[PDB]
Amino acid sequence: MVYVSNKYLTMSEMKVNAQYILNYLSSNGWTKQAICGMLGNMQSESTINPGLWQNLDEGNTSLGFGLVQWTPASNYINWANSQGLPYKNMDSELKRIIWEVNNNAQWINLRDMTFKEYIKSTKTPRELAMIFLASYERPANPNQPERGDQAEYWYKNLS
Ligand SMILES: CC(=O)N[C@@H]1[C@@H](O)[C@H](O[C@@H]2O[C@H](CO)[C@@H](O[C@@H]3O[C@H](CO)[C@@H](O)[C@H](O)[C@H]3NC(C)=O)[C@H](O)[C@H]2NC(C)=O)[C@@H](CO)O[C@H]1O
Repeated sequence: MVYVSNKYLTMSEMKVNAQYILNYLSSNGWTKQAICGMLGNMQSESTINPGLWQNLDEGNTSLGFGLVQWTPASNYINWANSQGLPYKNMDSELKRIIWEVNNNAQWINLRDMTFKEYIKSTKTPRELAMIFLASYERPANPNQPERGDQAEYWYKNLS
């Protein structure tokens, strides 16, 4: 059970999606800390909603889409379509992220941590949140310390 829509999720809805992501990525070798660091980012990017377009502007593939706001959305949608995966889909977006770690895509090593190091890390959810922000997401505004608060929130409130 996941929420997938072009709408901002409430805290209760985010919690359903966040637990799902943690279970999925744990089976693929990620630590809870690394997952929560990423979740703290996804909350700011999309309210952890695989269906969400930047500005709620549905169909604008030049802008952000999905959990992490792939920008341009075509960076992800092109891949899903080429891979025969439905683009508007939780698992499809998690598969992209796994694909990125395996092929060293998306990540720029600005904090002397590689993507492969990140996913195995037991640094705090706040620190990993800030690393994922700087290395993977890289939005026009880099000052979003709330992503670390959010990471810790998910670390505390999920299993
Ligand atoms: C208005 C705004 O902030 N929009 C946000 C997007 O900027 C942000 O997506 C990220 O955008 C940056 C800058 O375009 C991307 O980094 C660039 O990536 C290319 C590789 O294709 C590289 O050549 C550049 O060096 C690099 N620039 C910088 C400054 O790092 C980055 O890949 C985008 N991130 C993702 C996940 O696609 C998204 C996500 O934070 O949010 C929009 O709101």
